[PDB]
Amino acid sequence: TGVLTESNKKFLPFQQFGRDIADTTDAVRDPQTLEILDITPCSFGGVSV
Amino acid sequence: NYLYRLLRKSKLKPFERDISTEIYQAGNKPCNGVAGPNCYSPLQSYGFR
Amino acid sequence: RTQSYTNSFTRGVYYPDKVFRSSVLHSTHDLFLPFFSNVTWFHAIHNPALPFNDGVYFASTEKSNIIRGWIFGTTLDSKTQSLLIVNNATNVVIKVCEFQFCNDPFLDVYANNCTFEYVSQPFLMKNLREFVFKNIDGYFKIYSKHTPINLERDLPQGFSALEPLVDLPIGINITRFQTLLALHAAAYYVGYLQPRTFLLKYNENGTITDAVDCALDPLSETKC
Ligand SMILES: *[C@@H]1O[C@H](CO)[C@@H](O)[C@H](O)[C@H]1NC(C)=O
Ligand SMILES: *[C@@H]1O[C@H](CO)[C@@H](O)[C@H](O)[C@H]1NC(C)=O
Ligand SMILES: *[C@@H]1O[C@H](CO)[C@@H](O)[C@H](O)[C@H]1NC(C)=O
Ligand SMILES: *[C@@H]1O[C@H](CO)[C@@H](O)[C@H](O)[C@H]1NC(C)=O
Repeated sequence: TGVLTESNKKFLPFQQFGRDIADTTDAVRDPQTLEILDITPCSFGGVSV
Repeated sequence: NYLYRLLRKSKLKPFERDISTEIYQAGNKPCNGVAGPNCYSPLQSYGFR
Repeated sequence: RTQSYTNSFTRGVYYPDKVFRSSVLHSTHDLFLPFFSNVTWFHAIHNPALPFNDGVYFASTEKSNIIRGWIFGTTLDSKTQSLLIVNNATNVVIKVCEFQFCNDPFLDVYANNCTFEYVSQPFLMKNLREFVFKNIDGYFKIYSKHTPINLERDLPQGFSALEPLVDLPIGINITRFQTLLALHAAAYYVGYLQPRTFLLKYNENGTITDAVDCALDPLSETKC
């Protein structure tokens, strides 16, 4: 779950994943067209009353 | 029609296939291709009935 | 040939995975060439085979391609099958069909699993073709780098990174390494890989710049 957007991540042509410190998929490559996308969950946080 | 191998010189690595068949020796007398004393062929048939 | 010895001088670092990592320090356990290793130097003017100790680091620095076509056969004769990884400027053939070769095999210009021919388009095409060969779980991975040099005396005091190329399943008991000569002078270094732990520093562009061998000296153990 997350948004997808164009990135300036310089992917080398053998790479298609992008990982995190806690091992989550930071970036992804489209299997149909050779394009780079970012992965970022949308808005969240804590509430108070 | 189907055969099994009794024993090898050592253990087998994973995903390894064995093709060569040689007369095994468990001593100092050389078999010289003859299954005589202390010589056993590694291939024995199933004998399914 | 003439057999010599030269210090490795922090050479032979490749990409352990196909994952983009930027501005991190990732620690990996993979078959690497250890730092300041004792690699050998060959002056081919003659030429037996070499023991394939779980990886070969190839660091030929001269021009031309007389050393191409390294074959990875177990026994280069009948009974037990032989693997053929001949490389050329036209095609690469990955064949295991027993064949027959001499005690000093070479390509003379003047059965079980045949064919499986690849094209090798990036290999179809200061010439330091640094090569790393590997066999893990029957697969065949090739790492390559084309790095210019100032003087062709020895290996330079710098750094380089190596990118993977292919993946070819074989799955046999490879024990010895052999290069082939297309006979109708050559200087190349051979290094042997080893299971070692490295600390790889990726920059903001995602490339390895510095590395630390975690089992070299106590300072590097403290760094790791
Ligand atoms: C699959 O999609 C890619 C992306 O456009 C295209 O280049 C390729 O030709 C397609 N393959 C087939 C078999 O249609
Ligand atoms: C590499 O090993 C050989 C084996 O005897 C040795 O003679 C040579 O000095 C070594 N190279 C070094 C330590 O740089
Ligand atoms: C397979 O390779 C291993 C390498 O350690 C060797 O010990 C073994 O003898 C080889 N198998 C045969 C049948 O030679
Ligand atoms: C990353 O690539 C850009 C491309 O122009 C370059 O300007 C920059 O210096 C590079 N970053 C490094 C080498 O750390």
